[PDB]
Amino acid sequence: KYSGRDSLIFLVDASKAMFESQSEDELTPFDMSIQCIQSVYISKIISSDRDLLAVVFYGTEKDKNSVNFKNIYVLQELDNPGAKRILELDQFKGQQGQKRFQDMMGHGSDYSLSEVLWVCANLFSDVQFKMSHKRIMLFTNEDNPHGNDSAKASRARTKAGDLRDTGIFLDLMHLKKPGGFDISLFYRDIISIAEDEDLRVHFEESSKLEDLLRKVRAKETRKRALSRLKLKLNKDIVISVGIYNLVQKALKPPPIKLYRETNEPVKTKTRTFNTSTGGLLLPSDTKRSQIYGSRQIILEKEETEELKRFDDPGLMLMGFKPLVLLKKHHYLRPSLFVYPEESLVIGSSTLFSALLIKCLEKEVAALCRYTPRRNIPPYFVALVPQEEELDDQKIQVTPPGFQLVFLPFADDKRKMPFTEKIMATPEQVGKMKAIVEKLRFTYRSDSFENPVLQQHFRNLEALALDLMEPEQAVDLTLPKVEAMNKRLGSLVDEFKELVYPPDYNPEVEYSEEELKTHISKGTLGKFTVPMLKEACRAYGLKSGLKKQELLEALTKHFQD
Amino acid sequence: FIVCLNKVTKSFPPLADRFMNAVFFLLPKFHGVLKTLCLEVVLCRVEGMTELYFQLKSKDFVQVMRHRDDERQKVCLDIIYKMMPKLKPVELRELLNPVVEFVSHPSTTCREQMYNILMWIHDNYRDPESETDNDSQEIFKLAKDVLIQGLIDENPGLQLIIRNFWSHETRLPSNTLDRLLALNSLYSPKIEVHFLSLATNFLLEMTSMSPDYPNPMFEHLPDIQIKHSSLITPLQAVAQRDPIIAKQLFSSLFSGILKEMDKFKTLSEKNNITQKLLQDFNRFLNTTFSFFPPFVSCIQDISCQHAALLSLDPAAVSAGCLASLQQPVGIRLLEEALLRPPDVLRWVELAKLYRSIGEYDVLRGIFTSEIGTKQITQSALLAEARSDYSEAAKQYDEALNKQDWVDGEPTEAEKDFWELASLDCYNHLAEWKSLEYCSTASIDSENPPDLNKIWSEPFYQETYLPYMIRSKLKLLLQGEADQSLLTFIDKAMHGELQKAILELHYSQELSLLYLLQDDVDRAKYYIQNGIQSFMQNYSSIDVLLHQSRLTKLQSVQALTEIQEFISFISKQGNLSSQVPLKRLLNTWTNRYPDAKMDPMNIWDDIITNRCFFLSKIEEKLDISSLIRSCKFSMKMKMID
Repeated sequence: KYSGRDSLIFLVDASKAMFESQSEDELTPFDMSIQCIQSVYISKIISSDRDLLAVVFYGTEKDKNSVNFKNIYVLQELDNPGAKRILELDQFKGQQGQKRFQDMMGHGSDYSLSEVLWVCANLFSDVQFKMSHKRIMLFTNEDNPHGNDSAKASRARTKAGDLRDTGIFLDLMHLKKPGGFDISLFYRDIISIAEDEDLRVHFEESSKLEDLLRKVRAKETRKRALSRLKLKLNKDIVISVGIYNLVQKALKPPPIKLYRETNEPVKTKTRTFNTSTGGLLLPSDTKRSQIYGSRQIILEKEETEELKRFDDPGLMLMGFKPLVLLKKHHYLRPSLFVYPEESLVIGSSTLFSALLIKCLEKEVAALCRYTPRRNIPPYFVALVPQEEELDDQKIQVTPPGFQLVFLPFADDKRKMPFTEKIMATPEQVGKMKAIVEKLRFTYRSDSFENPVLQQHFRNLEALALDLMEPEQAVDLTLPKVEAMNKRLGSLVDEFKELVYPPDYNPEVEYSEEELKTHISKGTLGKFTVPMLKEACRAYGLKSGLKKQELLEALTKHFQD
Repeated sequence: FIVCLNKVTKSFPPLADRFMNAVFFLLPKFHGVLKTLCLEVVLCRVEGMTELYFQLKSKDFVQVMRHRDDERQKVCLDIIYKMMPKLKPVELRELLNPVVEFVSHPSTTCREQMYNILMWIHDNYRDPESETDNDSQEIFKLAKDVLIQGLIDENPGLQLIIRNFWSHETRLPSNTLDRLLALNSLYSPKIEVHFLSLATNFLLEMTSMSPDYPNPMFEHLPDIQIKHSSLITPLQAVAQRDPIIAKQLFSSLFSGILKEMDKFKTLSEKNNITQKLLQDFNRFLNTTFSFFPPFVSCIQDISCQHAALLSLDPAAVSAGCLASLQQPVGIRLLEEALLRPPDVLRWVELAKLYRSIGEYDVLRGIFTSEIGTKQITQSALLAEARSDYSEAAKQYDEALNKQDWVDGEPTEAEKDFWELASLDCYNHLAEWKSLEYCSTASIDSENPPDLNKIWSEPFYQETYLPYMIRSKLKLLLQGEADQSLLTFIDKAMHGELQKAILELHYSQELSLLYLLQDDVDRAKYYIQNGIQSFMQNYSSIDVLLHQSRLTKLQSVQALTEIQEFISFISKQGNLSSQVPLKRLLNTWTNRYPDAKMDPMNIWDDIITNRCFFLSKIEEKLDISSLIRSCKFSMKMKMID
């Protein structure tokens, strides 16, 4: 489960009608499919760069597969997506790309539709790793590949059923072409996802291919426990729970140092070097230290970690508090999640479920002392009972359990300056209400993307596929100032006149002698910090950052 | 899942039919005994399903066979046996390669399954001989080759089974003469050490169905005269023990059958039988690679005693006798053949045979009457007869280069003899520079590329290679910096066409070359190999073939001298101080290849090796005008 990696095999048609299309600005379906596969590759390499992807063109004149089969070509075998794999594919884009494919692969050469499915299963069966999921998209612009030969259709159906039984779920992303037919036909009993749809006969547009939301270039999928703690209701009765995190800040992967001449990673070696007398030092002759004024406090390494140990790792329950006492203002860390686990203590789930039921029945939240690791000071936590919420599609959006809420200490609360309470009046609060109602918004969690991360990922894509210019991300968090201004209307000016007063716009060179004379002159004035710093550095005296440091040191030493 | 499926289907074959696709899917995901369980599950249902070869090919079934695992390999052979009757010849040819690289395998159960599938593959691919497919006539040939190789394996039960299979009717005819004729078709040069014993075993096994097993006398304790079967069976039991009595038995049986055919046969058919036997013997002598002394001797012996087989290929006879060191029997065969144009070829081969065992007087005798018929050749040979190797070589080379002689245009054989005798005469003299150019000026133009040109038409290797390599070696130890073998030898250490030939005979030369450019660790190995090769050669030589054992024995002096030098240099204790050098010089000057008894090639070998050893010693450390004094004394003894 945890160590399994999802796997994907594309299946691009290369028929004659697959290439030739309507003569307009619309993309030929082959270019559309290649662009979509390239987009899927790009999305899946930045996000979860461990899955396996491979592309198997069928209908070609050439042939390359583990078992010799006519008109089936495996351009790439199952492996992690790579930049070279993307660049090996973009050469087929455009009319020149179409001609390159025709001269390098071919088209026509009527296929069987069964040996291709067998080949896909072969690569699926050739992997020495785990197989979390197995999927096969079938990019095709035709819906009735056969019909003049029922035997081939029956063989294809049998092979598809065998693949489904093995655990292979194929879903074709149908391509629309001029004409009037993309009918639900000899593909319906083959789609092993069997996605729910109206199954309307007279489709007249591209099928579920825009559903890719092409290039969702930000994701890092993972599920892990992150801790396994004991919840002590008392000294002797303890239960075992896991501490998951539902939302966590996303950061770009750290950079790697490289050797310029060879462009290969350079290993680093941090070690405390000699005391200007030669040799190396022990973790046993280097004690930690701190200085406060003229007093130096010398303290050993282990004693440094000894002074921040209070409790053994676990959640010590200390009582229940009403939910109405958990103010929204107080907040320090992202809220964690607790689920009952039964690996260290058997029977924790039953007590946990009873506690959850009777804790959200009385609208109370458990209060505990939280110590995640061995030597961390305790931190109080209010376990808010989060009841399971489910959609009509039987999809879990808020899984049941307890949610940590880090209550801040009094040290972590800052005090505001005194401000004078000035209240508004009617007849402009109403105007504000009208503006707000005119600016409705159904906020969703899947609304915005980190612009910095998006720009960095696009820059990396441009630097790995020489796109000749980075893709400019549409900054989704940028307000639509012109659209919202036009939607607002002139009532903003009515607001402005109503409250704002009419007059309210809202909108070296130094040496020995000059310093010797200046210390008696006593200014050291227009003398800037940048030039005091360079004087003290080039001369060799000890230097700091605050002005008074240099102003005292130079004055005391230069004369005395 | 797979464990439970195998356990269930162990007694219930009908199940797992619906799981065939699944089990094939998980087959390449395992590496341990679970793979064996998967193959067993596959084995349960092989008959009721089709398109099996495609699935196995997709799952690299060929590769998993070559992995060393008794149970897995046995199960693989079993499934192959089961699905083979439904195979196709194109696929069977691919499947045959991994199963034939299996005769050298332990666990005789695997070999038994192998030979079972091979008996099947031989019975159905025998064919009515109508031309159907190349693969149908190729897999049968490949299988038949492996089956004969199974006649010499261990586990005498398996060998008995194979012998019964081979001796059954429709394969080896029950008729005596037909069986004898067909036995030649079972040569398989992979096995010939036991070929004579197996042939006589097949010949004498048929006599047990013969209706003759009474007491072959009338009996008269003074006499225990006993039936036939008590004499034939011990005869076979002793024939299959050692090769000499087996060779005698096969030769006697062949002669008896050949003599007895004359009654129940006609002359027109007799000619066909004799021609077939001669062709089979020629194939025997040509395809043989590990020349067996008694087998070759037996073949040539039965050839010699029949007027129809006297036309055996002289080149094959010469090559076989030279390689197996059985010169006298081939000499007698050629002499008998010459007692009843393709005659100078016989004379050339006879000369080549005689030259190997010394007897140079007879060589010169036959190099006059038959080869020759000129006036320069007789004078040159007369000059060479006496110890005069200057006039002979001079006039040989004078007769070699000429646009004259419009009085008969000397034959090619005489010119080849001229060149060979000129090279030999140059070797007797100390003219290595003169020898090398004339030895190498027979394969290409000026500055010949002595590389793979000698390694072609092996007559080149037989004639020019030894003289050329000896001349270059002697020149290099003389002091001349003319390094040309070093690259030649170094790039000759690749493959068998340039290394096995260069190691079977030339090992002292290789040792000298290697200790020349100091890598003495390999030179030691080469000299031990040379000593072992000399021991084998001496062991093969007869006991009454004098002047040939003496020739081989005269090189032990040089062999031991080089070995002692290598031992002396290796130990640094003797390098220090001068008394080890004094003792070595005293020992060397005391033992000499006695004069008036050893030809000068041995003298030259000894003296050149000793001088080169002294020169090499005179690089790490009196010890002057003393080493040179020893050198001068050795050279003076040479002159005397």
